[PDB]
Order: sequence, then structure tokens, then C-alpha cells
Amino acid sequence: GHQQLYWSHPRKFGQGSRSCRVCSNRHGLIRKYGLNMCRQCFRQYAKDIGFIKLD
Amino acid sequence: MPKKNRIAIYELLFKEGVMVAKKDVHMPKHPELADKNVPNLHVMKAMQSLKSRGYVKEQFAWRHFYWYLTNEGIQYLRDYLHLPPEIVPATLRRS
Amino acid sequence: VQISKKRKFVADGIFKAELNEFLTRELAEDGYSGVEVRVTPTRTEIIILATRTQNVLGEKGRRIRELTAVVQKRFGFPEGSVELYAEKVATRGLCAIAQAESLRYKLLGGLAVRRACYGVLRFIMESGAKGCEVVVSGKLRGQRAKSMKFVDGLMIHSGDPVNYYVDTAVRHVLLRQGVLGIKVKIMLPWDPTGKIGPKKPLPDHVSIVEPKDEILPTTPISEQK
Amino acid sequence: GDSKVSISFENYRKVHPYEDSDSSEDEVDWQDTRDDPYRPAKPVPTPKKGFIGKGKDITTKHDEVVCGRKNTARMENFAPEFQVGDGIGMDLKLSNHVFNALKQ
Amino acid sequence: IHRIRITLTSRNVKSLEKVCADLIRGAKEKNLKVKGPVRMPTKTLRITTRKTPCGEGSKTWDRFQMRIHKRLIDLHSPSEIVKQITSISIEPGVEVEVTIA
RNA sequence: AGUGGAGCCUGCGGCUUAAUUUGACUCAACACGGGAAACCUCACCCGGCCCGGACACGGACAGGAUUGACAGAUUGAUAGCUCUUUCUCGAUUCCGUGGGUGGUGGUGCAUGGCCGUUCUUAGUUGGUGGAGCGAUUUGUCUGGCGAUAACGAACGAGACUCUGGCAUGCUAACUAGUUACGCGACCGGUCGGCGUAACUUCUUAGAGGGACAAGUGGCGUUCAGCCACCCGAGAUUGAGCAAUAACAGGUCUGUGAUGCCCUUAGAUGUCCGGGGCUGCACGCGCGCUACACUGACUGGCUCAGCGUGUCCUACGCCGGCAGGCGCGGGUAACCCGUUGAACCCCAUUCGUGAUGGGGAUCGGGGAUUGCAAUUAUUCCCC
Ligand SMILES: [Zn+2]
Repeated sequence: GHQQLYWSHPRKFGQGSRSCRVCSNRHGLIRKYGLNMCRQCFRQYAKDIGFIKLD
Repeated sequence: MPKKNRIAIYELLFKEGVMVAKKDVHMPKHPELADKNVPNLHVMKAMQSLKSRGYVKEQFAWRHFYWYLTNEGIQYLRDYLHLPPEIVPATLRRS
Repeated sequence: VQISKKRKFVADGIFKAELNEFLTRELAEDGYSGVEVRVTPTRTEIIILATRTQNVLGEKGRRIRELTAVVQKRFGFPEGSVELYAEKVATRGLCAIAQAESLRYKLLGGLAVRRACYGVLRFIMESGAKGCEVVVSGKLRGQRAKSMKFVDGLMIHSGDPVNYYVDTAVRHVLLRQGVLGIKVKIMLPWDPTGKIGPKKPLPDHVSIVEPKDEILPTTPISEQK
Repeated sequence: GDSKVSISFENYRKVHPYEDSDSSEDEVDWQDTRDDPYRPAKPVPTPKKGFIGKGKDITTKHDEVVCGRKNTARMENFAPEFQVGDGIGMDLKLSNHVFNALKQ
Repeated sequence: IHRIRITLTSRNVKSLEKVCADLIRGAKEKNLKVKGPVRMPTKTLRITTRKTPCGEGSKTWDRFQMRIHKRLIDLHSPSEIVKQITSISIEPGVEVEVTIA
């Protein structure tokens, strides 16, 4: 479509304007502390960031 | 797509050999192409056409395309912009 | 104007993750081990840990220049703030993340799974490790997906010790019929001063010093000194 | 050897200023090189005459060393439940009767 | 030149408290009135995920925990000694924020 | 103490619907899929739009291959989407041929990874010695001291790491205070009200100590243990990680992890508009509020900790109420915040009745959130 109608809707709020910064998915996202990763992607990189499971 | 955008892609590729992306059809203007008004979508398709032709090397990493210059692809932009061979990119400047 | 330390140390860990992912993506056929970011406000110095430093540098240093331009352009920090330095890993055998990629290279090279796995197993047993396991699972023989395991040396599976002793490394090899997962867990030694393993002794292993066999008394002797 | 509690001879050590003397730090590196024994052979076609060479150093088709090594290498491609081990690191010459029993 | 503040902050104390003594030692060698290193409280970042990717099992959860130890050390000196003390004792994983007055 | 019995919130089926996507069905599915979905999400239904067909070959193409577009018809759409009206655009192409991409399309009974389960079990494997030609046996132990061809390991269990408990000893504190001395205020006192000198008790967080069946006495093949008392802060909390072997357990719907198959341009790729996921005769669950006098209504008095914060808010004014304004602080033990929570305590009223308990069900206005609240988003009050 043309530019007036191709993105006619505002993607400024809600889960559609929020995607995981690794897997681009819109379910199971964590945005606390500005992670913006998926709940399945964060468990892969938790140690690499440096989260340690203490209790 | 206009030829002005297609030419506007091919400059920054020659100097350093690196062009990036974000994979967003929806987002309208690419940060590195300042005051040239080239959508990132055209960057994606112009370097995807070069990917099947073997002029760039792709390496997808966390929603970011990374593009490269092949050895044979050096001479391809030297025919498009007609850049004479005594002008070297940033590949062989230092050391 | 800065963001909070909570959102800073998080965003620093996300930076050290994407660089490592990208370097793995490119150099999986190089002998890549890891990232070492040292943050200096003049220039951030990133040390590549790889076992063949010549091919990651490429001919005349061409590859390192293009990828340092990549890491310049991606992360948005200004030019003249990145310094990439490839460096040889001290022991290729003990770094299981590098070693769980060379086995993947062999399985891509057409080798039989058992021959390459035993080669990797014996090289890391010989390299100075106290024990290791290599697990290949998937389509090994036909449509049914079986499993293999190569256990030798000693191993520990529970407790804090595991964190600084084994090096769990999981990789996926992409064959014509499917994917095989490879899990290399190398139990490092107690190398104290050594940078081969962690100085800390295993939480249970205790060493008792033998007695310095002193002189049995014979006669009360007063010696002036 | 592997006991958790251990006995230490720290008392009987006389002198050791240079602990890291360059004697035991020999960089063992043979995996990615061509000194790896665990590499493909790049096979040669079998000669039609049934042997290789002339004179007196004729290594024939039915050589016990080559046939045994080929039997072990053929044993390496068994089913996953079958336990093989590391018969390539040490030199095995596995005969046809033994290998045929195992293969069966 | 008074109330210059140095903020050492890292993720684990075994490198933080190591260089914490490497900075207070130079000031005593240079004979500077310095306050003791005060321990601004260790903030614990807590993220509790689900272990499964599916929504299937016994509904078992992870407990991820990141600790940040905050330290403040105070010195009252012209700001030229500050760079020659802090710049030498550089440690990986330990960041040195600094304010002047 | 409950659920099952009441009303209702949300997941399941059955039923309708164009769709009421779907995965999951004993514990090992059913407030699970971070799944509290107005658009997005979103896959599903209806309608419309675009190519984002990379690349290579053949044809067409500059005397144009084309793209975009005012006005009218049509259209939900200032959708050149198609026609009329003819204005733009300079190979950036177009048509077929191969062939790559794109899929939240199908197989989790083709895979990886991760997870769950058996099992939070109490087992698992090796080495040496002796018996037997061998399969095998002893170890991996008969007994109620004593026999004792057996002895040692390793993983698991413990140890460990984190957390709770103790330190008037150490290290320090204007981003926590305390003590004192002045200033002020009101009746020697109270001040979270004001500032400099004492210090780390309180508050912080580092090191190091502290508990190891500890001690004593009774009961026990006096054995592993049990009971009483003492020293004590503690005679010990709560987690995390978790062997060996397995399930044809769950997940292509988390991924640019994925083999094939399908779809690939009147598209299963996008995007956009409206719906649906929430319907409603009925059964199955997790749960909230209740059935009241140990209660409710109305005042006053009140004391936390874990944490978040650019969206958290303080403070004055306007409006009961939600909320607006006007300004300030806070990227953080500095500001919200001395975090002045609720159960609770003290007074009034109601008195065993479908009652003022309990609030479902409905009609109104009123205020924010956001393009848009009608299928009541939420919140106020009748
Ligand atoms: Zn996440």
C-alpha cells in the first residue's frame, strides 16, 4: 500500500510496539530494568549478562 | 525504487565496507544515511540483491544485518561510481 | 544526564552479550573462545580469545578492520573508542566453549561421530583436565533419535563447586538430516597460582601435612647462641 | 590418586623458587593440525593387480595390519548402543574372525 | 578544592574491595585526609522467570539475582592527584565514577 | 484451615457462531502457554492493498520499459484499487523460464536446546585381592561381643553457595544516625525543630570469630540413639545446585536453531479496516467475597519490610469523590520516604430477622487512559 495507509495505525503503545531485542517476539517479554528480552531468550543470556541463581 | 536512493546506498559501502540495518519495514529513515531520506527498507533490498550476486557477506546477529565487501565486489562499485583505482577504501589504509 | 546504575549494569551486560554472539556467528570456523571487554574511557579494549589468531586477523589485518568498523557502527559509541585485539588462548584444551566448536567443525567435516568425539575427549583429557563428558544426541542412526555419552575422568554435578570447575558448552551442529546437540563439560583442575584452573580448593578435598619428624630428646642440652 | 582427603609432602620439599620453570608447560597441540590421528584417510582406489608396490616391500590387498585397522575403523560405525571406546588412539589390528563375531 | 567524591562500583566484592584498598593506600602514602570507604547498600536485582518454555510442568520458577555493591570514598584535595591515583589501579569489572565538588 | 453447597472473576469441555484460532487432558492439562487479548498482539472470520519474485536466461523496451497522481464514477478509506480525464517518471524495469527468499503453516510419533516427570527419591559405577574351566560368586557382610577372603575408591547424599539468627570486639560513615552543648518554642521536661564537637550502640556492609552431638545424669544386646537439666543467640532456619537410567511426557506457537512436506502473487508473505478470542441451555476445576455479636458502621490512636521510580511523586489552589492545574525534587539510603499499611487498640450505633451481614443483577449522570471504551477498559456517587 501507499505511505498514508501502509502504517496508518500508531504503533506507540501496547505489546505490539514492544519486541524482544534478540528474537523480535511479542510474548513473554521482560522490560524491568530495561532488558527488553524474551523470557526464553533471557534464560539463555542470564549468565552472560551475569545473573546468578542464588536462592 | 528511485535511482537516487540506489546511488545513495553505494557511497558509504565503498569507504569502509560496513553497512548495518535493523529489519524494520515500518521504521521510515535510517540513522547513518543522514539528510539523504533513504528508508532502511531500500538498504535491505539493495544489499539483498547484492547478496545473491555475491558482492556482500551477510551475518545476521540480534536483528541487525552486517554487510561486508568481497574481494571481487571491490571492483563492482569501481564501475558504478567510476571510482579510479588509486583511491583506496579503509580496508588497506593503516599498517 | 545519565540512566540509573540498575539500568546501566544491565545494559552493559547486554552489550557484552551481543558482541559475543556476533563473534561466535562469524568465527565458529576459526577456533573462537571468547570476549574480554576492558572498559577505558579513552578507548574500550576488546580482546578476542581465539586459538588461530592469524585467520581472524586475515591477510594483512583486513578482517579485523572491517569488524572493528562493524562494532563501531552497530553500538553507536563515537569513533576512536574501540580497540580490537586478537589473542591466543593459553590452553585450547581446557576452554570447552572453544572445544565444543572444533568438534562441531569435525562433524561438519564429514567425520564419523564416534571417531571425532573420542579425538576431542582424549585431547582434553591430555590437555590437563581432571575429567570431562561429551554428549551428542539426535539423528545418529536412522529416523529414531538415539543418544551417546563419553565419560572419563572425574565429575561433579551438584553444589557451588560446579560453577568454577566445569565449563558447560552447548552447541548445535547443522547436518543434512537435522541437528545434533553437543555438550562438553570439562572439569578444570585446582591449579592454585596457575591460570589453568581456579586456585580455590574443592570444598571437600583436604590435605594433611606429614609431620616434620623432630629430634627425639636424648639428654637435656643447653646450647648458648 | 583420587582420594578426597589427601596427604601433603609440603614439609619435605627443600627449595622451589622457580615453580613455573619451562619444563612441564609443553604446549600439546595436535587437534586442528595434520598431526591429529583422528582424521579421514582420503581413500586411495584399490589397484587392479591386488597389491601395492614392487620389489620386496609389497603391501598387498590382504595385509593384516591394514585389514585390522580397517576392521576397527569399520567397527567405529556401529549402532550407538554398542560400546566401542578409543581403539584408534592405540593401534588396533582387529582380525576378521573377531570383527565378524562382533559385527554379528 | 573540597568535597571531591569517588564512587567505586562493581558486581562482586572480591575485585571491588581489592581495588578499594588500592585507592585508600595511595592517599595515605601521599598523606591525604581521606574518609573511610562507606558501603552504600548492596542493591539486589531480582528476576523470577518460569523454567519451562512451554507452560507445561510443575510450574517451577527461577530466581535470578544480580548484586551491585556501592562504595563511596571521600578525599579533600586538588583534582590533579585524583587522576594519577585512579588511573593506575584499573581493574576489569570495576567502574570508577567521579565527581569534583 | 478448607474445597465441594451461594453469587461472582478467570481457565476447561459441550453448544451456537463467518470466526467464537491453538497447544496442553490422572498426579506428569484445567488463573498453564508470563495467554490480565478493545487496534496491535493474532495465528481465526469478512473485505481491501502491496510485492518486499533475490538471482540467472529468453522476449518486449528509449521513437519509452515504467512509476506516482488532481477532478468525477466506485469505494469504509485525501485506498491511480479499476475507468474517464491525461498530468508525472528515465531503465530504478515488465512478462515466461528456471529458483531463492517469506510463513505464529504441518509433523515435539523426524530433531536440537530447555523443561517437567519417575524422584527430591537412595542409589550408581570402577579398581585390587581370593573361589570357579566357565557362566558366575565374595565384596556390594551370619547372628542375637562375635564370626569376618576380603580391602579400598569415585559420583549421588552430605560438604558447598545464598539467606535468618549472635558480636556494646575490628573497619568507617553529611546519602544512616547517636551523645553532648548552644539557639528557639510551650508548660525540670517535649520537639522528625535548628546547628556544630563524641562515637559507631542503633542503621548500613566488609573481614574475622560463633555450634562441633556441646556438657552432665538416667533408659537402651547399655550400640544407633531416647528423656531431663545446664552453658548458650543458636544443641540450628529456609532455599539453590542435584547421580545412574528412562518417558516414543511438553514446546516447529521463543528464536535468523531446525529435516522434509505444503503455501508461494485471484499468497498460508505483509499491511489496513471491522469483528472474534469474552457468546450460553449444561457439567468440570484454581479462586475471591460471604453466610455475622470473636460481626458490621462511624471517629481517634496507630506500628513494617521487600522493592520499584524520567515515570515515582512532594507541595499550594480549584472540585465531595475520582481528577485537573501551578510550580519543585528524584537517573536515586540524598526526593516521594522517618516510606506515619491493613488486620489491631479505645469510644458510639446496630441486636439474631435475609437485619444495616453479604453484595450479585441492573438505570443514570461524572473523570481519566488512549487514533477509538458501544460487547459497560478502569474509577466516583446515588
Ligand atoms: Zn526476557
